[PDB]
Amino acid sequence: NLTKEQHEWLNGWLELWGAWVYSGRLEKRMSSVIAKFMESVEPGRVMTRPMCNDDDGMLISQVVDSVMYIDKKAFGILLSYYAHGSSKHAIASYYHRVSLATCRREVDEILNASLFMIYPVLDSAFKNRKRVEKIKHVA
Amino acid sequence: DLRPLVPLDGGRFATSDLNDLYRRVINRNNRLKRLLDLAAPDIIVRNEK
RNA sequence: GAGUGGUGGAGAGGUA
Repeated sequence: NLTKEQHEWLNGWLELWGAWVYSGRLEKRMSSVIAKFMESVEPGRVMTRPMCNDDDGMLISQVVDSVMYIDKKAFGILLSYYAHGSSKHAIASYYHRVSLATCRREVDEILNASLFMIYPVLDSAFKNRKRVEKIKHVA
Repeated sequence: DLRPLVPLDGGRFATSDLNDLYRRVINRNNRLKRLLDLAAPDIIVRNEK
């Protein structure tokens, strides 16, 4: 199949992308004042995941919008896996409840197929971009 | 959460008035409790009442 | 389970 360093590269990139698109919904955990100051004084297991500067996120959202218009179910499972944090066991049970092992099999192979379609267009979309240079002074 | 406690920008905590009022009545209720189980003189316990 | 604080309250001045 795909080599594993490309696999962890897409894992980190779509993890960062799902963490970016998860910070935009309205029905979300709003904290009080006291929990906010307890978190700023001594945190526990409340840590977050990195996001983008939203232009890289814009271009990768544009490429997944262009190629993933023909498949609704793969888009839905990559959203519910990358934004919420549900496991493939969990989304397999969630899709079987409304067998289950073949359901887990079909969701992982449609994830593999969607990743195989999104990878090389993502490499071309990465390499054909001009990096904006730092600020200079003319005398 | 209807007599809330958000601090100021420099870490100093600025409350509502109700927390102060409840602090006063709770502290004097504790002192009246101490004087009733201490069995204080009647002038002292009626002054705290 | 994935960023964040003024409203609170006072005083002073201003607009329609």
